[PDB]
Amino acid sequence: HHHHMYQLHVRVVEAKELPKMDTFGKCDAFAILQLNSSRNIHRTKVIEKTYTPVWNEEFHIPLEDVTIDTLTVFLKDEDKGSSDDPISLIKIPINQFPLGEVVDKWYSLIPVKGVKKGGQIRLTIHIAPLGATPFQKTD
Ligand SMILES: [Ca+2]
Ligand SMILES: [Ca+2]
Ligand SMILES: [Ca+2]
Ligand SMILES: [Cl-]
Ligand SMILES: [Cl-]
Repeated sequence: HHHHMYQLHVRVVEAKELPKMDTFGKCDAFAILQLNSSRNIHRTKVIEKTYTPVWNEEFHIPLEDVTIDTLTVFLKDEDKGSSDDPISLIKIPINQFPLGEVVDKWYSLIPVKGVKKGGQIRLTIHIAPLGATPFQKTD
């Protein structure tokens, strides 16, 4: 290639202020990550029965065009006797992240229709050139 080929490294750290998504429980949250409308989707594990889940899971997503790519983060509640319940989502433009910076930030999610509040999610995001160590700060 005659241009840089960037990688999106994302740590899904934790969430807070989640809504009650179960009549007899609290929330069993997991997060789904999707670049643009890609068929490669990533999902975290489920953290049962808490409004403040901690996942600390890392994902590595090749980028097509840092000037236009978007990362959608979608929170859902796992259920056992019914289908999972959508909670909230945020679409994050990749072009807002300085190349090579490790950015650790909280994000407000937008609740889906019918959900009272969307929560916040903490993501550590690092746009780095191909081969660079994920989450390694610039030197
Ligand atoms: Ca539920
Ligand atoms: Ca549930
Ligand atoms: Ca359900
Ligand atoms: Cl609620
Ligand atoms: Cl930049």
